[PDB]
Amino acid sequence: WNAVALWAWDIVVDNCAICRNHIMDLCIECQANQASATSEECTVAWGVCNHAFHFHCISRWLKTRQVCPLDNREWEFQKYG
Amino acid sequence: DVFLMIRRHKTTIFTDAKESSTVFELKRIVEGILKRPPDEQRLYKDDQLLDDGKTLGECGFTSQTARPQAPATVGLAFLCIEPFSSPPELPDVMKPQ
Amino acid sequence: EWIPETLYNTAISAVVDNYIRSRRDIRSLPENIQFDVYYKLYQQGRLCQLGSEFCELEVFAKVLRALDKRHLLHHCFQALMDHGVKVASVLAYSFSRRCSYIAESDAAVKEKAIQVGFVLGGFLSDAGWYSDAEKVFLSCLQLCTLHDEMLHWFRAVECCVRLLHVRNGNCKYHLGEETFKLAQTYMDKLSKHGQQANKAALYGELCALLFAKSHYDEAYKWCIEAMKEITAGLPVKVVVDVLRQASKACVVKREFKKAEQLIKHAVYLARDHFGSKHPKYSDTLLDYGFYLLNVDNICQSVAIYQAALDIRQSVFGGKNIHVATAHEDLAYSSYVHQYSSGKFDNALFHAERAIGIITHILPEDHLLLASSKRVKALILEEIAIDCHNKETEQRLLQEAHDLHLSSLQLAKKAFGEFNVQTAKHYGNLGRLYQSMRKFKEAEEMHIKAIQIKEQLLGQEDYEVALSVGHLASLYNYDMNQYENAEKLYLRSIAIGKKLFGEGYSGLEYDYRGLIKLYNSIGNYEKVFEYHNVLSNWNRLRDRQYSVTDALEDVSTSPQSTEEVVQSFLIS
Amino acid sequence: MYVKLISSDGHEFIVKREHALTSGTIKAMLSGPGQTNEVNFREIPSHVLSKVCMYFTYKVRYTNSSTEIPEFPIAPEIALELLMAANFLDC
Amino acid sequence: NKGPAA
Amino acid sequence: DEGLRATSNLTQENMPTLFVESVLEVHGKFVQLINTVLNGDQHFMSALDKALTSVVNYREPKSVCKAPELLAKYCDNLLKKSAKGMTENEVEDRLTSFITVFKYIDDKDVFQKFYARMLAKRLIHGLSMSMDSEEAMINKLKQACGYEFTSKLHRMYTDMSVSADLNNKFNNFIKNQDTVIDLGISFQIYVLQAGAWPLTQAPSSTFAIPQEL
Ligand SMILES: [Zn+2]
Ligand SMILES: [Zn+2]
Ligand SMILES: [Zn+2]
Ligand SMILES: [Zn+2]
Repeated sequence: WNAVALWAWDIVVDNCAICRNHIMDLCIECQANQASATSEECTVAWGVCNHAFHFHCISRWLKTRQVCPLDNREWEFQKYG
Repeated sequence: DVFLMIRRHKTTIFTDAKESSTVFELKRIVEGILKRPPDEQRLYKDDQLLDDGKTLGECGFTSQTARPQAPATVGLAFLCIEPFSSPPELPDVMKPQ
Repeated sequence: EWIPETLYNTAISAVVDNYIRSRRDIRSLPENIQFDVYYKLYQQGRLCQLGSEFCELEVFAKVLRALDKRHLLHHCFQALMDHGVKVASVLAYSFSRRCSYIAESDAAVKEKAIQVGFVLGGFLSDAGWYSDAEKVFLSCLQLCTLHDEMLHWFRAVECCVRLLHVRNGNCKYHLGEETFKLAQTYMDKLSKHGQQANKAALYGELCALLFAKSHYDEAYKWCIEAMKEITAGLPVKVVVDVLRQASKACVVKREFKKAEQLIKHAVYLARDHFGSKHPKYSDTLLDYGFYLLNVDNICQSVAIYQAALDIRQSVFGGKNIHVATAHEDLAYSSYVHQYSSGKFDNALFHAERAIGIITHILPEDHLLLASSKRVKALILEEIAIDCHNKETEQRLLQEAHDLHLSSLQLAKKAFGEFNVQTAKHYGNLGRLYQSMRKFKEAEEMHIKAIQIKEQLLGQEDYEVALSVGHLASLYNYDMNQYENAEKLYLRSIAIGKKLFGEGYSGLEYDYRGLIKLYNSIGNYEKVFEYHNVLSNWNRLRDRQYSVTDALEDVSTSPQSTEEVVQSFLIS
Repeated sequence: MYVKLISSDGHEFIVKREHALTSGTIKAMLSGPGQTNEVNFREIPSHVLSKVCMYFTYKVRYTNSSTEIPEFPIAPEIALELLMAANFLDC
Repeated sequence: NKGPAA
Repeated sequence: DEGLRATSNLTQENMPTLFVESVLEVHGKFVQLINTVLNGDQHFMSALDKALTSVVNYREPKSVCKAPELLAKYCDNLLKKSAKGMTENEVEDRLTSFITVFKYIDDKDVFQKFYARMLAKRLIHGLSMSMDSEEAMINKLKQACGYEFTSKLHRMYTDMSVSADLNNKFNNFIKNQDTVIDLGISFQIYVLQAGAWPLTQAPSSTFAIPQEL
């Protein structure tokens, strides 16, 4: 039985809270430098606040502030892709 | 769709009909309440009798004047339309006293 | 010498102290009396009682007719918006609510609503609350398209010219095109029925919308179209608005001679009718200082923005969007003026205020933040370079790196990938990545900034020359392939002297680049020559740089209203 | 199938049954020994009831409307008395 | 030198 | 004026193929005219490019332009394997000239929506001229138009390339569990990204497959 498949991440808000772009698409960091040589590792990461953010975006946020952008709670990763 | 009300003495029928709906068939709806023959009753918009052959859209009861917010009015006879009431007037406040 | 208080002013304070008992009967006072009662409430600091009656449209209708003391209403209106209560939002909603109630009513009552709508909508447009002025104008536009009469299309075109103005400042450019197309429907209908409506202000608004979207070829085309239909019978506010936004299109078209004759007359005409402390006058200075910013009039470009901000600050209270845009230009003007000195003390404070004002009143995804956060990020970049502590440098560069991409994403959504502003951020990122030691990413950003900005602007443009200099400054230091920068630097000086002459600020970092390029390979027959070029550079611009501002430069204008219009049009 | 409505002045407001399901108080008139069903609505005058049953036609047609719903105009003079019926009828 | 024009 | 006359006898049965060939004939002859008797003046070439922009981007009064849809259909009408009358070597030469008529499209954004949807129906059915032609198609678009123009269109390809590996990994998975698991039928899958493929539409209706799947 042939069948199509459509996949999306477990996030529901459907938007990154830092890059503001669509969560299915690349982050603003990876949509400027290389959209083909870097898109294969542009994953996302969840957290204890259940807020899946672009991995590049969340790491870039954690470079200075170690608090979740949506709600001011300490940001701890819980699952990756 | 066309919304309108009819008043004979104190009644008010909030019925709906298509923009191309005629006059003859809506009298059956009126017959369901007043229990009166459709040929005996006659309706009167702006002091003017409406023919049965012409539709609701051919007499001026179009959608923009028959909105579901402020529909057009039309009388009824077999005119003795009673006004609803006088609302309590509000002072303009901005007007000097 | 103790002049006794006027009985007019003395009686004002006599009823303000008894405001609560006589609150109802103050609204029955004449308009000249009524305004001074309210202005005294602000002066006493009783903003709550002041805001207790401006929230009504009818009360604010009488107050809006004090045309002489409009400059005091703006200062009180902004005070309420910093006080709390959203008097801009409730007035717009209340007007829009009552506007729909007279759709089936007569045109006699209806025509009063458009008159109320234009004075209120124009005031909120002046006060900067574009998000609330749009809801006012959309309501009065609806009335003009209900009963088909020759006067109704005469004011429906008057809504769309101002609807397109409250959407240019609100960064709703996507809906701006639809309003212009909707404008042409009534404009052409009026033209068919024996009335050629004046297409001067309406065509003048595209001189800013297309300018904002970097459609310089299309904006300059509409710059010519808007300038043709000007008429001496037009209102002075309408006339000066055309000249300001027509002059801006000429600056980006790399034309300087015809731009200054337009904008200087715009400054002169605005100062004459309105004055030196009017919001429309300050709106001209920001557009006028845009000319001085690009013609390397850097010394007075900061002053003209500083003068422009002080006009708005004296009239537009505290947290107002117009003050932030005035803060925005002054923040960037000090950024390029203090580049060599590094004194970005007031530059960041103006930039910090620019972020502070906008975030309170505009949504977080509004495009004006992208313009505002870009300059503050440029402030943070040069600050980290100047600071001695490396721990401070690594944090502030990342903070600037946060702002650029957040700004770039907003530009990408609203302007598309192939636009100057998106390529403008690419040039910033390339310079930023040089400080971030991401040289390979810097090379990628610079080639993006030069293959896109040059692609649509052309081979000869001011900003394209700077984008070459960013990548030319790259190969000199990090990549160390001086052969690549030899051709790149030669392009930077080439375009620099076409319009700016030898004494240009960016060319100093360009002539020094050639010597630094030549110093690596041991070349010295040009280093001695280019050292004499710097000596020529160090003197010739400073020979003609003596202190001279721009308010007395324009002075009285020998040029009249028609003397400027025809001169620009024929040439 | 048809629900009547009398007023203070005796005005008749006979309307369609399912247009009155929005307000649960009208269903209380039909419920109980009330089950056209005779109803007494004396305390609320006719002119304000001319807008109460008017809202019913606006309510039922726009239930899950694809287009944006225009606001229902409520005159400022009748604003005070109509809001009385809104709480009384839970509409 | 300093930066791009806004 | 000559361009509009070329796209005048609009044969409804073969609208897209005749459209691109007519413009190619005008462009392919006038590129010689500017070069065989005139010098290669950029002023004249700019006029030709400006003029061919006008004829291709022709809007009927109170109507949308016909250019984006026909160019989307032309690529589909040739990359489809039904027309077995030409080879991939002829495809590359034919579609290289398709770039020239593509550069005159004012609204290239709406062409992407029309092409991606047309590619979506074509690609998931397993019918195409060849897979490398699809790779070459998006390769030429990404360099002629822009890097991020074919962002979702690049992900239209490189999805069934990893589906074969995913199917083999699924075939590896089905043969490495502790028990014996059989699906009862030959199962073939290919997974799609939500933000790239236009396959969302409006799935307002649910579904419940019976026990056979
Ligand atoms: Zn992100
Ligand atoms: Zn990324
Ligand atoms: Zn969170
Ligand atoms: Zn207060």
